[PDB]
Amino acid sequence: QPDVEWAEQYGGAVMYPTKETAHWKPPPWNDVDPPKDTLVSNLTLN
Amino acid sequence: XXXXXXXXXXXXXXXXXXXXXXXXXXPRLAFVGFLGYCSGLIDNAIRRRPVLLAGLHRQLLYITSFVFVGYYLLKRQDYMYAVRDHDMFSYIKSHXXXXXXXXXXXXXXXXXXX
Amino acid sequence: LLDLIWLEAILPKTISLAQMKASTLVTNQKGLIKLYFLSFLITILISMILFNFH
Amino acid sequence: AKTVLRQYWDIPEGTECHRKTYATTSIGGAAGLVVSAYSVALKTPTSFLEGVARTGRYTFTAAAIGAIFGLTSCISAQVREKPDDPLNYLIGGCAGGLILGARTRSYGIGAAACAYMGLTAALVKMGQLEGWQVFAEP
Amino acid sequence: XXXXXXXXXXXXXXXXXXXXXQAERLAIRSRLKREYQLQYYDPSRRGVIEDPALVRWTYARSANIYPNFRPNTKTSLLGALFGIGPLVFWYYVFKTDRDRKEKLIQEGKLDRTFNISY
Amino acid sequence: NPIIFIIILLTIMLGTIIVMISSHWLLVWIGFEMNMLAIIPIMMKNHNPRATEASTKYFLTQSTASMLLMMAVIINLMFSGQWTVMKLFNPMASMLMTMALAMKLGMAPFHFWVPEVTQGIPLSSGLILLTWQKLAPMSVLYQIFPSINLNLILTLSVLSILIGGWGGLNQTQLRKIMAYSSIAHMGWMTAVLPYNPTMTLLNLIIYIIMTSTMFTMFMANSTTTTLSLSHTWNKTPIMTVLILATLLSMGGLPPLSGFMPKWMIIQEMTKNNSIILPTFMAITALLNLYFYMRLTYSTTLTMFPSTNNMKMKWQFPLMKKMTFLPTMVVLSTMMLPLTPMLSV
Amino acid sequence: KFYIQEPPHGSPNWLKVGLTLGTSVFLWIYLIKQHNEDVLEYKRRN
Amino acid sequence: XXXXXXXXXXXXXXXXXXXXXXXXXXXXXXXXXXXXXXXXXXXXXXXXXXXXXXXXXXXXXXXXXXXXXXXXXXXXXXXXXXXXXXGNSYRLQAWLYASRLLQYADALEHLLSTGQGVVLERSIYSDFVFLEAMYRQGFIRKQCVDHYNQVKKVTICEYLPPHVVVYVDVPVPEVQSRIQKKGNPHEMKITSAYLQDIENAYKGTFLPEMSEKCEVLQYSAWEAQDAEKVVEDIEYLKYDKGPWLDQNDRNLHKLRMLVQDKLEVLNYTSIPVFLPEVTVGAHQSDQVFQEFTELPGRKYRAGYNEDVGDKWIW
Amino acid sequence: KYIIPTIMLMPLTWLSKNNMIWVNSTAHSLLISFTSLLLMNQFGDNSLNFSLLFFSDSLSTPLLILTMWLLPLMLMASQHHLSKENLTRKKLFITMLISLQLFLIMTFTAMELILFYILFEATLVPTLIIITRWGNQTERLNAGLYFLFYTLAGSLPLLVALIYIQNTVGSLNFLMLQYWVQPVHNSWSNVFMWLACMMAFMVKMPLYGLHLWLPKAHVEAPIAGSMVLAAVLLKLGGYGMLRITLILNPMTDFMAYPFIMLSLWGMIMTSSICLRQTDLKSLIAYSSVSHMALVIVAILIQTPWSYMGATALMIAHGLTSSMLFCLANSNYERIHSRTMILARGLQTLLPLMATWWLLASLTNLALPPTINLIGELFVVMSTFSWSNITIILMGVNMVITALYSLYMLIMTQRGKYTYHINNISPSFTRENALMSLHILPLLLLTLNPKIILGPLY
Amino acid sequence: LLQVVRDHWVHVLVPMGFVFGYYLDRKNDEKLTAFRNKSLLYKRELKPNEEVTW
Amino acid sequence: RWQEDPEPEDENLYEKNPDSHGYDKDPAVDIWNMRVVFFFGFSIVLVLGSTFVAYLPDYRMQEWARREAERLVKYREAHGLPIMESNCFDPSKIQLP
Repeated sequence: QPDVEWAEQYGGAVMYPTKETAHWKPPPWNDVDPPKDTLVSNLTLN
Repeated sequence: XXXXXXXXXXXXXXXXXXXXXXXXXXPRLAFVGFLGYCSGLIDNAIRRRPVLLAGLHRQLLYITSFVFVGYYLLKRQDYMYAVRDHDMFSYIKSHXXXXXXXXXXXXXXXXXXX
Repeated sequence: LLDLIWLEAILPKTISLAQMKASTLVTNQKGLIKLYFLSFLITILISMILFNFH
Repeated sequence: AKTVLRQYWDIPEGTECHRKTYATTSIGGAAGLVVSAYSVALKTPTSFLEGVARTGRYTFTAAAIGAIFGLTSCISAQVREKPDDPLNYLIGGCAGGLILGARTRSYGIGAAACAYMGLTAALVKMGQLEGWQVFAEP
Repeated sequence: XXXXXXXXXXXXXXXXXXXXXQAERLAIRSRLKREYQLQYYDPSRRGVIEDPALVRWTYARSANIYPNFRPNTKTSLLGALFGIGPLVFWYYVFKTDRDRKEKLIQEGKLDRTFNISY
Repeated sequence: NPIIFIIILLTIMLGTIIVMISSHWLLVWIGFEMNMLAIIPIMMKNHNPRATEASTKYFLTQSTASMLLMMAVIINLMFSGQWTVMKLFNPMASMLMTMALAMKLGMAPFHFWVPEVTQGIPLSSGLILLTWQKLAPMSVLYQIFPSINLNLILTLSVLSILIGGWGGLNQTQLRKIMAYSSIAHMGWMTAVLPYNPTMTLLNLIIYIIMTSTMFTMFMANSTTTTLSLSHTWNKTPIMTVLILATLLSMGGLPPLSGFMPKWMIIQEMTKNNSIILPTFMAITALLNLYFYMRLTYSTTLTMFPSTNNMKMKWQFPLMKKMTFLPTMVVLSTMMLPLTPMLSV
Repeated sequence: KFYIQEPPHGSPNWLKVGLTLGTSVFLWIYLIKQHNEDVLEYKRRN
Repeated sequence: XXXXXXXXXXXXXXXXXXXXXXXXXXXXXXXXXXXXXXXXXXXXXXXXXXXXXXXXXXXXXXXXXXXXXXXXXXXXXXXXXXXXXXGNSYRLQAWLYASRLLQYADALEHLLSTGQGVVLERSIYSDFVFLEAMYRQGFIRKQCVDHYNQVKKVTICEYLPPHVVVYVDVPVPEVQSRIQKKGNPHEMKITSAYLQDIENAYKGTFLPEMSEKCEVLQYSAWEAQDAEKVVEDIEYLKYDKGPWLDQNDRNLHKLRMLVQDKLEVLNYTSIPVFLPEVTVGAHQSDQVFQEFTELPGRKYRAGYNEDVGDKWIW
Repeated sequence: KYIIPTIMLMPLTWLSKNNMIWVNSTAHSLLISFTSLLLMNQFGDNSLNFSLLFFSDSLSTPLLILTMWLLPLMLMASQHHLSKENLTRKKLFITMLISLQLFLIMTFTAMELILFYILFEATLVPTLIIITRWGNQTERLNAGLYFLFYTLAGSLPLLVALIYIQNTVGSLNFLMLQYWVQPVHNSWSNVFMWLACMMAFMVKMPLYGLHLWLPKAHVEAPIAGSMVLAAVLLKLGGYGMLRITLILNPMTDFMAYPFIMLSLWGMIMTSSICLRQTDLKSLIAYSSVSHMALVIVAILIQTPWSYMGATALMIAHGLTSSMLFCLANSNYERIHSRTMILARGLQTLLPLMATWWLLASLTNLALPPTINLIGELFVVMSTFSWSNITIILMGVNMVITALYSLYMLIMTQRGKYTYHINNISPSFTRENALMSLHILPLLLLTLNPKIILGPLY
Repeated sequence: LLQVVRDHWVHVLVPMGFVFGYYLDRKNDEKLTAFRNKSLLYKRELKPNEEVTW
Repeated sequence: RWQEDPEPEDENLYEKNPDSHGYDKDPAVDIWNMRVVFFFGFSIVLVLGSTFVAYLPDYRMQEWARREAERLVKYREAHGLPIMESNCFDPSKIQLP
């Protein structure tokens, strides 16, 4: 039988533990949401 | 032959040459008909329905579709193998020099020990 | 020595070296469209200079 | 170029090897430059100072494999009889994979896959007969 | 393996360190016996007892194969000469006997006249 | 996406017909662009930050690729003159033509976009379209398979199964495994093109049906190996038998339908006196099997993915041909020995 | 039990069930008619 | 295939007095439950409050599953006498969040197809208040909270409108005396610190709900139990600046497909991540799947079933 | 006649009620096995073809009868297992044996090499699912992957071998047509042509090198002991070595010379390890290496006397090793561990099974002419005509053949059993029936062993 | 009649499956009609029976 | 913590609530299977199958060759000098080299 510890080895990350690229995080369950902010939103005039 | 020379391009079945006679109740047709019944068994595994064998009677659609398409598919099989042989025999008859005949010999061969 | 290690060492020999060759393709090139397009520059030069065809 | 590869097959028919050793460096050198070109895609730090450093380690070692392979084949040909054999190139194939262990202080890897590299190098000169064909039309 | 004199009762002293050494041996001996005593003397069991020492004995040969052998050294190469080596030993024995036989069939017959089987 | 979504999907269907029924070199360029403007909206759909990155990567690597094709079209005006999709004539034109086709099918030096584009789709319906789009440039290659120099077509086939056979090993994303399964199978596609034009199109018939069955088994949402792991015990157990059967056929195994293309690829190649190349095809095919082997361990082994949340209600997906086609994908070895002739 | 909260399928549809059984009849007659036509054409030719 | 060209379409025969109302976050004592029943004078349909056996309340056939068949170790009485290490604690709340999300999907499906006003007792935008109150005391570990937030970010964003009408009731700090006066003996002797934190977290839940421009009306204990006052306040107040006013063709059709299927809505609800208070053991999962298949309820599932209905073979 | 009633076993197990299953699967299989002996045995001077090339006649294969003999026997010992689990799981792993039986009949019957190949590797698929599930101990996957990556790594070179022959020299097909085959000229290009045909059968028939495929499959038990009998069928399933060596490469025996020397050392070293081993199943697993190594020696000599001993040993080992594994299963079901030292006690607790232990052990040695005396001795007699030195090496092996059997006996013939409290009932009526159904067919072969060895006999 | 038909339904299929296999595999000889009287090895002239033996 | 892992229990039929049986559960299924059809194969395949094996239907010219050889010996002894083997299937071959 395979336990939860065995499932964590094949968990969503890199399949193969990373050598150099390990900073890349796992993607979301149903399409990732990116940046909510970092936008202008409504103009101002004098 | 891959490229058409005598046969008409883009055909529904053949239509240019019809005389060949398709197989009737063939063992090849029975296996495709078995797969039509087999597709009507594993469909109840996807959508969870009581009994694979004694379940829904929409299985008749699955058997008929495999037979109808399979009969047309095997008709092309008998046609294409006939054309392949027809061009092969015509190549020997027209050229003659390419083919060579040899019969009756008395040649020595090396015998193995132990 | 033999019946468990050395006579076995034919297929584990082509697993330990196979996984090393496997890691040089999957974990290699940490994303970036930049890096994949830098490799395409070489591929055209291989077909023109390194391989004699036109 | 395939014209460079075709020159490699004409020389071993005789006994001369002084020009054969010069031809072997161009085969290993150009093949090393292919791997050196793909290593640029790994993102090199700074410019030129480390860019040449990555190309230097790959091209020089790959040219060394071909150069020794050309030398060892002619030593094995001059000592004893027999013009061309798969056993003759197997000894030369082992010497080509031996210098990979000089690249990094570990003694193995190259020497561990010495029989693996030696057999694959022998397979190239296994196809000198009509029995083996890499690419064919009919 | 045996020495000049067989070891059975040779070289024994009471002392102080040896007296505590036998006390250490009996401490584990009685501990492992009592857990067997609690398992054997009851009708409620019915079955074969595990014993962790016996399972580890079978695990020593069936497993612990590739966790070991990581220091190869010169001992592993000597074992290879005792394994792959004897296969090359008979190569100069069977071939020499066959070359002796093959020469006899062609010239100066040695095979018996009353031979027909195989 | 209401009624017009079917119309957008219809233009991809109609787009390939333009490529299929063609005599003019600019007409197929129109046919390729009919797909370009119609796949991108289905690539986006819900609008995601990952979807925006994938659609731009899908555009830039493919629009520049088709622009290389138009050069070869214009060299066919400079040299040989005539606008016919029969022969390529010039060796100078073929070098830019085959590389443009390699950007969509050869993949050996142009795989880079595939694992990122296939992962970037938010929907399961978009996964089918990328495995269906590969039918379009295959029709072009079937028309101009002579004259093109075999030295730089067979390199696109040999190297592709090498990078395909290593590129799936360090991947846990289910979309990414199927992305490198494309490149691995595309090596078999670009190998029959020099050696006998037939069975090359049958390789598509086996592949497209096998891949369309695969993603329709993932209609019950799964994006990673661990998400497909929780399927045997928590979800439908009888469904995972069909996932097992399709994955076993994806690799080269005789009692399944997926071995039947691998028959004629070697058979026709061995007839042309080549032995050293088909040997390399068979050893690299083992590397392809390994991805499917690890993915069958989500169906065979326990692996402990029970979870607290449990489903009791019956699942109702789309499933267009997820019942008829897997039966052909599991067993067609005895069913299709003489069927090689029937396709072409 | 009598299947509470309304079942998705009642079991007799007739609009879908009737035509599916009807399509098999349309296929069976069409195949035998061409089967007799093929044998008649083969006898006429040879 | 989905039909949109046909007569059945979104926005048609809807919106005019059909908006969803919710009476949520009103302490441990069920005070909002009594007022919601009288609030269905203007609204057409009224939904019951979700508990442990809420997903299996309809599901397949009438009767609910017994104890272990529904969820392993799940009881509302067990949470009253909560124990640390090996027990309910979090896995009951994760089941409670999944049950409220499932009934919200069916209520939204009841709203989209045939325009009828559905009032829900305790919505999905109220479960985080119930979790954070228990987090203040030593019951739920920090790692289980991160498991909850991952589900929170995925499941909520897929549904376009939260709630048009929101009813928040703030009672006295002596609410434990009202809970002791109630008929249930198992619900009695609950912690006063958990009930006080539940009111404190509800204060920081109504303000972000009002920030999304959703209509909210506050009612006291003296203002409670009124049919005429509650109905007139909701009718007079007009919906403005809210996210409920979306696209009729594109947005309304996409949300309807996700709400139509029960399996599709709860597809993102199950997490691939492993947790100690989530029951990961496959050995218990194999025995539970065997017992559920042997049960006279679903067994073969989806319409046709032997020894339960059985109308036709085809 | 043979196929079709075997296929009808698949709807038999599924249509029958949950209370039955095992009664229908065992009884119906026994009457099909009776009809196999009824028709297949009839042959003239040269055995004439059965019908069209789908399933053909037997020329030198009474080994098909053995597959029909195990056809019900692969269900008898698996009764102790599988009973604890679901009713649907029971039906699945009976049908996987039926699928095994379907493909195993096809291998021996069909006189082919092209279509035989896609039945040769086809037996690996049902056994893989069988091994990877129901394994009581761990490392199922460290035996399951090794089950394929040993066999398929060696057998996939047959695609580049067999097709290469039919493209140049006529066609392989019937084998009765295969007289087009000209002797090989023996060159460096012809080396890999011979190796690719051999390496496929060098794995299934275990040697000294690349032999670790077999012990991993046996030690890590699939289901109880009845599936281990199918693992015995896989060893003899690589029977095409009888057909390839005789027809495809008759002049080539110079390249066989190093491979005999490898298998000759796979007799002393494989037997030495089979002495100090701990596992009861492993001491059958390594004795099965050496017993099948005798056959590989006989094939590569190519003498008419050696094929008589080769065909005999295929049937001899197929009913003696499978008999030994059933005895290993009978101790595994009671003690719940495969350890030899722990499971100790015969006659005192197992009174009637101990006589079956004796008869199974002594058959590994050269008893009064049952089948193994017609098997082993015939090879030893044929090796002297090859070279005089052989019996000096082969005689040492005859000493250690006792050391498999007697060491398995003595380490169980101690009537202590102090730690063991289980094994109350010695054997069920089915368990004693298993032991009789393996030895008594061999005891009937004492009268007439013509249907035990027949390549021109 | 009711006790036998309800209890046994699968029990009849296996012996009938042997008869079905017996009929199918025998009729394959009708496809191979060549060499029946030709080639002198077991050839005999017909006196009363048609085409020697099937 | 194991949570749900602990479930293993020793099970044996032996004699308790079975009297004397081989099949697990139900005395009616046991007698009709484990002693009847289990031993019906013991009576048909072993006892009735012993008549066949090799005895009766000749089996690949084992008994036929003896009668064929004896008549060929007596014929060749009276007329010819060479007994059976002298030149096997060779009469006027078209050269060698």
